[PDB]
This record gives sequence, C-alpha cells and structure tokens, in this order.
Amino acid sequence: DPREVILCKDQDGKIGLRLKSIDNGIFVQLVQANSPASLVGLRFGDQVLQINGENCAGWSSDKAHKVLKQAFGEKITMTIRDRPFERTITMHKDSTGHVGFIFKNGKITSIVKDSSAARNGLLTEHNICEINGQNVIGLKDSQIADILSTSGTVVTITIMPA
Amino acid sequence: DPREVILCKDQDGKIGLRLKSIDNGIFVQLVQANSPASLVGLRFGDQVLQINGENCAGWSSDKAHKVLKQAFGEKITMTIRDRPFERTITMHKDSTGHVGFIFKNGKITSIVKDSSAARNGLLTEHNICEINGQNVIGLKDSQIADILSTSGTVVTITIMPAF
Ligand SMILES: CC(=O)c1ccc(F)c(-c2ccc(C[C@@H](C(=O)N[C@@H](C)C(=O)O)N3Cc4ccccc4C3=O)cc2)c1
Ligand SMILES: CC(=O)c1ccc(F)c(-c2ccc(C[C@@H](C(=O)N[C@@H](C)C(=O)O)N3Cc4ccccc4C3=O)cc2)c1
Repeated sequence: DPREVILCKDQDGKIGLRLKSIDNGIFVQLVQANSPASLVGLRFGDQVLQINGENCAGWSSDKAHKVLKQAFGEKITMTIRDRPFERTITMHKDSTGHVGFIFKNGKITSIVKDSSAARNGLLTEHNICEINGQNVIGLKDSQIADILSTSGTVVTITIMPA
Repeated sequence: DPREVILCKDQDGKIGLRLKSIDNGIFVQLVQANSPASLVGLRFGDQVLQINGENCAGWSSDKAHKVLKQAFGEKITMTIRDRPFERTITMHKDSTGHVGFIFKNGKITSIVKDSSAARNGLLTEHNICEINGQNVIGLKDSQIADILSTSGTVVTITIMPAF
C-alpha cells in the first residue's frame, strides 16, 4: 500500500535516482550509493505514483528526468509502492557449490535440469536484485558470482521480472 | 510458500486445466468451471513447480499437457506456488462512473490522464484477473464492462503482467 517519502536534495541538486518508464508507470531503475534516495530506503523496482503531488502515469523516462531536475532542494515528496514485482526464492548449494542457474548482466537466463533452482521454480528473464540481502543491482556478473560463492548453503535470492 | 495439491481426474480423465510456459516455468492459464482443478483451488496465474514428483522447469506447455495426459491414474499430484505475479489495485469511480482505463481482450491498454487509475498507478500490458472478487478470466470485454457498470464506487482489480 503506497507510502509517502520525503527526500532532500544534496550539495548541488541530485537525488541520486534514475527513473524509467515501464507499462505507463514510473519505476526506480538505479539508486546511487550514499545518496538521499538510498538514505530513505529507495530500491530498484519501486514504483513512483506521485512526484510533488503530481501523477507519473504516462510519463516518458525523459519527462520523469526533467520533472526531477526542476524540483526545489529542501523538499521532494514522492508516493512510492515498495517493489510491486518483488519475489524471494531460497536455494541450497550442491556438492559443487552450485544452486542451479545461469545469469548474464544480472538477469537469469537458464535453469539447470535436476537442480535446486528447478525444484524451487526459479524463473528466467528476471533480474537478481538481492542475494542474501545485499544489493547486487549495477554489479558486474563476476562480482555477483563472487557474492554467490562467498555465501552459505542457503541462498536467499530476490528476483523481479525484466 | 509452496503447497501440495492432489487432483482427482473426472470420468473423462480431464482435470479442467490449461497450462502455459512463461520464463522457463509452468503456469495455470485457464481453470474450467466446476472441475477437479477448480475444486482444489487452482487459479489463473498459479505456478506449477512439480507434476507427479517431476520438476516443470524448462518444460513447454505441450510437454506439460503431454505429461498430464499420460499416466492415467485417478490422482495427479502437483506442487503449486500461489499466483506469484498477483497485484491488487483499488480505484474509485469519478462523477461519471469511470476509474480511468481502457481494456481490449481483458488487458489494460491505456490510462486516462488525471484519473483514479492514474492516481493509483494502474499499469498497461496487464491482464485483469478479478474485479471485486469476480473471476473475469475467459469473459468477453462486453461481460467485463457489465461487471464494471454494476459495481459500486470502489473498484478493486487483481492484475498480472500479460507477458
Ligand atoms: C545441479 C546443479 O546445480 C548444477 C549442475 C551442473 C552445473 F554445471 C551447474 C552450474 C555450473 C556453473 C554455473 C555458472 C554460474 C553460477 O555459478 N551461477 C550460480 C548462481 C550457481 O548456479 O550456483 N555463473 C557464474 C557466472 C559468472 C559470470 C557470468 C555468468 C555466470 C554464471 O552463469 C552454473 C551452474 C549446476
Ligand atoms: C477521469 C476519468 O476516469 C475519465 C474521464 C473521461 C473519460 F472519457 C473516461 C473513460 C470513459 C470511458 C471509458 C471506456 C472503458 C471503461 O468504461 N473502462 C472502465 C474500466 C472505467 O475506466 O471505468 N471501456 C468500456 C469497454 C467496453 C468494452 C470494451 C472495452 C471497454 C473500455 O475500454 C474509459 C475511460 C474516464
């Protein structure tokens, strides 16, 4: 159920937020580290219904960008819907340390037959958002594979359709 | 949250279930009225993880139907994850009786600017599943519009991505 977040711009503007048009809605696509957007709890995949009282419906990505650049510093209110697409799947590493899926650019592309991912019904064409809690958005595939390896048997992955 | 369902085949060996492969997973695409599939609570959007202790990952819908069809035992055992893509949006009719969207083949195509659908972030390219608890999967657009006409001010709609 929607929430109202109040954000304040930093030194020279910039909320540290990249918005994207998807299905005539507006969604958070990137959250900068140590950003006013991250310090309030904004995450990749959160829907934005309202920016300073105004509806985002039908806004193109570049309109969403322009609207944010023109907002005044000490107050930027938004109506947010915490990751409407968010799903959380738990897997169990095998003898080789493998959970059972192939990924590319942070998106699951393949499911290994007879694996943990197959038993747990992990879906392809979904972005990996969090592994065990850590934000893996924007990370290179090698870094994601690293986090997966340095984790224990139970792997709590958070996926979202792409 | 996955649960094991035990379906019991009718006199025809049918269960009233149509399946569809989405993103290397198997999904329920149509549940016939008063069938063994409706009986156990299967619904459009439900993910089928296993069929008779056999993983559905990668399977095509023909493979899934072929497997349901084969092994004509009275009991089919499925592992079901309930509607993983289900989203509920509450809108309220304006002075004219409109929440503010356009649909074509049970799918939202457009959002009217400055409307309840816009205010509540309704998304296009989504299938309407339910309108105030009423199943609309399978119904024609005219029948969907009849439900909306006979609705109160509050219109609660369950939606899922079209894919
Ligand atoms: C049953 C069974 O489970 C099984 C069986 C045989 C296998 F070969 C594998 C398997 C072997 C290697 C991989 C590589 C796979 C990976 O390690 N995924 C994790 C989540 C995992 O599945 O553990 N990776 C690593 C990587 C790095 C950089 C770019 C892309 C990738 C990628 O796709 C995936 C699966 C898994
Ligand atoms: C503010 C504001 O809200 C506003 C204002 C002006 C408007 F013209 C409208 C509006 C008026 C009519 C319609 C037609 C629209 C509809 O009645 N949708 C329901 C869910 C609703 O939005 O109430 N329909 C009816 C229909 C029948 C058969 C096939 C397709 C359709 C279809 O798309 C859609 C929007 C809505």
